[PDB]
Amino acid sequence: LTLGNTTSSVILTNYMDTQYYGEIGIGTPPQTFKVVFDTGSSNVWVPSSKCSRLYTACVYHKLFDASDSSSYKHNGTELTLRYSTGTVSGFLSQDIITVGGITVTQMFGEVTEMPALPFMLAEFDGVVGMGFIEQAIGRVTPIFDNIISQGVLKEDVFSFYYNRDSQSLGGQIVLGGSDPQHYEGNFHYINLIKTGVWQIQMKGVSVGSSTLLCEDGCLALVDTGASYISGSTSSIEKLMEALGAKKRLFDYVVKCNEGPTLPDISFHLGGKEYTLTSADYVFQESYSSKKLCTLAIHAMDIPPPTGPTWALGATFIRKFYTEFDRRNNRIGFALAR
Ligand SMILES: Cc1ccc(S(=O)(=O)N[C@H]2CNC[C@@H](C(=O)NCC3c4ccccc4Oc4ccccc43)C2)cc1
Ligand SMILES: *[C@@H]1O[C@H](CO)[C@@H](O)[C@H](O)[C@H]1NC(C)=O
Repeated sequence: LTLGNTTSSVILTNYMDTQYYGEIGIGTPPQTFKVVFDTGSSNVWVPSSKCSRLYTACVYHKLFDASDSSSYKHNGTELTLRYSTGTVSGFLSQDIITVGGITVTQMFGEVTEMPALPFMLAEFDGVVGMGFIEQAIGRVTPIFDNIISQGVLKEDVFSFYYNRDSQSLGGQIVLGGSDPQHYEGNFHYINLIKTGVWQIQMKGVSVGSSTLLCEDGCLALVDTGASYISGSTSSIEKLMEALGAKKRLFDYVVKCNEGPTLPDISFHLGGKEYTLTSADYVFQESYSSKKLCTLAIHAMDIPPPTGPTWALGATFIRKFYTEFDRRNNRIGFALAR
């Protein structure tokens, strides 16, 4: 392991408080893609020019053309990548990737099968996995491991800032450090249960003053690629009953006029309570008694080995600026500015 002095940053675009994406350049000359930086996965993928136009998601997204890149190195190995909302498949390729002004030779997936549900809803083209090699499909070296290998970064850390929707900064990723302009106070660290996954121990979930859930302890995946806070179907049913929310097909809702009256939700992580008020978890679209307002908390049954687990996504990161520490296998949280 080599350390330099360089800190690099990627400006993110906030789409509806659900999608935070930045830009990467792939190839020579660079082909630009809108990408989500996901701590819950470890593969890099973008849609391929080899994607059949009968996949409508491929008509609506930027496609990587290897035939236009002079730095491209063929691989051809087939791979399937499974997410919570859907699945993508294609093959592996190698090329130069630029992310925050850091140029790295990276093995990535060229997606040839991209389903309209959910990919037509995606403002981003692809994904940049910020997880560990242990989660990488095809044991492909992740981009952050390749960036560490260069020995340019001041520290083996990366930090996430997700803003509240607005013509301001959507968010920001710092490679090799943190940005003090985006947090206040000091970081409180929670060690990873084990290397290989950005997952920490959770000591309890409170609805108001009472610790209703996770009383005997549970898991919390700190996931930048997840839009919401998620728990198991069972945990979410208890949580929603306590809030007074109604289950719909894809989400939970409350009558808009009752959004501001909902109790605080607290997450016990390390030696601290991480509290979200209703303003932090309700999509307060109106105050009308004749309208339904969505919550930024969903049921998600994450399969083993990673799951059953809670996932602390954009809902959580908006309130708490997050530092992912590779050198010490820990996650730091500080109050976001
Ligand atoms: C079945 C299954 C459940 C859960 C998981 S997991 O371990 O929790 N994986 C997570 C890792 N972080 C991102 C999660 C996710 O899909 N977020 C949703 C987000 C996304 C992020 C990355 C890739 C694809 C992807 O699809 C869309 C499409 C439209 C809008 C938003 C997204 C899945 C894997 C597989
Ligand atoms: C594809 O890449 C892997 C490394 O990730 C390598 O071991 C393998 O030999 C490559 N295959 C081809 C056909 O180049």
